[PDB]
Amino acid sequence: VLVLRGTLEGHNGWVTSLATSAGQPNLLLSASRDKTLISWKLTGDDQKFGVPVRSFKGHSHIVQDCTLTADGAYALSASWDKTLRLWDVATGETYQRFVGHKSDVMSVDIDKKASMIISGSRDKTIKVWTIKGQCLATLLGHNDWVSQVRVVNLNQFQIEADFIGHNSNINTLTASPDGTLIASAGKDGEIMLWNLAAKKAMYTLSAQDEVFSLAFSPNRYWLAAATATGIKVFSLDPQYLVDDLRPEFAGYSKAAEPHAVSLAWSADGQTLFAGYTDNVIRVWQVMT
Amino acid sequence: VLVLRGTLEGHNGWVTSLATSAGQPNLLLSASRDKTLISWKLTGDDQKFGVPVRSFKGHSHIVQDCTLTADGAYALSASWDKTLRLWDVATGETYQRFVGHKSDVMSVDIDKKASMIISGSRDKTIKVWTIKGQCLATLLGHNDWVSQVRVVNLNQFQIEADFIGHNSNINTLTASPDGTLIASAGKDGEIMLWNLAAKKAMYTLSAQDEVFSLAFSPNRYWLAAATATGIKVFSLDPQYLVDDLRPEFAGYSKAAEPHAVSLAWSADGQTLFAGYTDNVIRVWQVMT
Repeated sequence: VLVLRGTLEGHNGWVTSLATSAGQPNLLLSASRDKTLISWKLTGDDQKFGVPVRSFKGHSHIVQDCTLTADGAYALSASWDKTLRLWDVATGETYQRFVGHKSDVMSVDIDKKASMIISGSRDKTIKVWTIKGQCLATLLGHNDWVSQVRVVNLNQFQIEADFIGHNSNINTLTASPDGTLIASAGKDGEIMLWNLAAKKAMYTLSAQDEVFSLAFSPNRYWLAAATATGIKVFSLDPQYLVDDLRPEFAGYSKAAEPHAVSLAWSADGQTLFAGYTDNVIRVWQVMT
Repeated sequence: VLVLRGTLEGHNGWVTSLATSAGQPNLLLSASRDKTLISWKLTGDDQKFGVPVRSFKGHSHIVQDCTLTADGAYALSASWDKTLRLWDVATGETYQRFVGHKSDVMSVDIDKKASMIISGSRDKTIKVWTIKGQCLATLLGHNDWVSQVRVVNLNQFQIEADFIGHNSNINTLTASPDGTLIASAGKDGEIMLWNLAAKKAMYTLSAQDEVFSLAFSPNRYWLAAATATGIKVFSLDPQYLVDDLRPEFAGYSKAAEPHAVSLAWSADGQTLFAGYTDNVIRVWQVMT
């Protein structure tokens, strides 16, 4: 029961990624093919749901993914300039850029205690980092496989990657908040799921249309998935489909509607953000 | 209280590595800079402690390390031809060679259930393998670090590397049988220890002389270490030194005695094997 609360209109390229922290529910973050991130301050509202608070103009190329620390203090960008900048949300100053990859960076991650960085490049190259910008890991999986890479100044540390694969799995992933469950996009909306603990494949889903981003709800037991069709939201138990957030694109072709490309749940699984192929973030709310 | 039981006299280059399986205590395995492994059948004895049972003549270059399955069925070689052969101990037929590395392979490993292979190259490149010869992992650490890479036809699997490092740590490692503890050779016999579970560095040892191989006893609570000085055997609790197996090299210089380069404990921590810089395996026994 998601309802379209409004549209943050900021970027000049696809909103490629959304970020939201449990720290500051006050705040949203977005990357875009405009080489910039934008901090958003959200304010209770009908119109003007959220507001442009700050831009971060560092990368020479597309930012492909962003994410905030657990407190919301620091923002993190992954880019097609193959850089990873770290920013102070409050200032927009980069802290130390990660220089490792030779291929378009494509994801980013931080351990819960905010000391370790898990980059994911386009060539499926993983990399792990000290917050300083020192590269330690450069783990590289076999293309026919997906790879969830967790952790748990230090001179001591411990990592653990998980490896499930399928010849089709098109490198579009995400894991449960408690990282117990993970889903991966094959093609044609085949959404292979998987249970981490149970060490075996729970039953695949079907979006029947090309997928673009997956996003478990922290609160609900829902997966959410972008699509050229629009944003499908599944429940898992029962395994029914909760919604197809399909905007009424005001006079696009039936078939040329801009689509979502990035999802994000409010800190509290009561609000859903989506960047689109029209430089816009649409917002929905689970309503009573 | 180790005593020199005898000398297996087989190879034509350094015995670079020893292998022994819980499966067949009947059996010992050795690699050498002679491009060969040798299965040994051990028979109760004074003279002729062990016997040349079979040679395996595959690699084009030095085998750097060997090891047997837990049952003793299959032998595994890591080589400076950058190959990893898998053999049938009983025949000497290679099964499927691992073709991955570009640098001298230097270690080898199998998960307890004999399905997964953890190669370790000289450039500190790790690699993980299907018993078939398919490469999945190619994890690469930062030279100033050491890396213990564990696991736990499959389309599902899970790995977990641990990373401790030190600018000096000279890439000469081994872990407790129950992989709870690991030691690493710095230079000048600095034997940095570490507790895996306890996530912190227990107190380093000192061999005071260049180290060559480490080897926990399955049975005892001893670490064993090669040296240009000879093979030092520590206990840990108490942290006293149990022995310096220093052969009476019959008329080498004081300072040009051939030294050990590879260690191995009998299945039952009651016998210790050592390959040497003289193409010979010396054997000691903890005696009553």
